Amino acid sequence: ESFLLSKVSFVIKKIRLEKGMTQEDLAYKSNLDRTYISGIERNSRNLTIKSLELIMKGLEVSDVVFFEMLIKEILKH
Amino acid sequence: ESFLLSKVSFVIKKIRLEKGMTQEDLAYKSNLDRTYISGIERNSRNLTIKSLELIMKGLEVSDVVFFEMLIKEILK
Amino acid sequence: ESFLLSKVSFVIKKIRLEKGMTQEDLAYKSNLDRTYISGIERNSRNLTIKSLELIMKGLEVSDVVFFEMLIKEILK
Amino acid sequence: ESFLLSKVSFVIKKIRLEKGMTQEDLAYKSNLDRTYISGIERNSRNLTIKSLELIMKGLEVSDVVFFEMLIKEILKH
DNA sequence: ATGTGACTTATAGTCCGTGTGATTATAGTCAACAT
DNA sequence: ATGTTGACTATAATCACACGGACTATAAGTCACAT
Repeated sequence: ESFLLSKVSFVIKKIRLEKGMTQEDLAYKSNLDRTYISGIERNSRNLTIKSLELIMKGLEVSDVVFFEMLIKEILKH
Repeated sequence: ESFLLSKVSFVIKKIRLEKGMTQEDLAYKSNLDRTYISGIERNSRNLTIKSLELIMKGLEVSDVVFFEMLIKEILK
Repeated sequence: ESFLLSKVSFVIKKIRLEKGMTQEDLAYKSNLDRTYISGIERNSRNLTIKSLELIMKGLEVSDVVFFEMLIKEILK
Repeated sequence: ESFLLSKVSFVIKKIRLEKGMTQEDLAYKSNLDRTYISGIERNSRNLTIKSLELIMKGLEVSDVVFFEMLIKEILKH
């Protein structure tokens, strides 16, 4: 599938667990379905920037902070 | 509209220019539609990550450079 | 404790008595433990439907007759 | 498995739909797990009088009218 | 060249439900001794 | 006869998650016509 997606997928989960959230909490605060949060983490779904933005707000994290961890995950071995 | 969306778009336009590309050529290079691109640059589109990825390929810019730039752009 | 659970227990005891049964006999007839039965009637047990069902069979009473009674008891 | 159980589980669903509720509303209002409401209807499951009571409160229905519909369902052919 | 508009078609995102391993609270069942 | 106190062990009930189908909103991709 897509390189960037699974990275975006990975980072959303990583943060979520770092903050001791559950998918239920997250989909809560992101005002998306818990099915969608699952869908994203599970099968790296192809979300929209707007949806990503909602998730960032849900993770109680900033644009910047997210993208900084995104860059880190991309760079890894 | 969205704050992020506008700066993604701004960034896309910034890079296209710093490189000296036309929209026509960014569309060709990324195998997407020119009106599609025009839309994004006037910020009338809400890309998916996949699309963004194709535009990065077209701009010939790695994900990292794009995001390094987007961050800087984000901080006024 | 619970209102319903109390009325259920009361009903179980009521029917046992109008039939002149002992607890010992109610437990023999439904193959459950006598201390188990005791416990319900002193309202110290929160039984499951399955258990309730075994007790009805031990009381020789249909589900319907039981609930008809349970409703009436519920209404003071 | 159990005669009465599938009757109880049938009636919980009947009411739930009659009141235009979804499972996960009822799971909230009944102050029980999401998956328990499913599990009760889905298969049958052997609930407790206390849990049944919670569900009745959740269906926004009285002990009495629940049991009245229970009786009616038992009596069917 | 770029910017519209408007018009399909793919798919992102929603909504309601099923099914499941793992853990925790508690009912199910049965001792010993009471009265 | 019934009551009560511990117990052990089955299972009710919880919690975090995956997975599917069907439906709705909207992004993806392509026309025509501006400039």
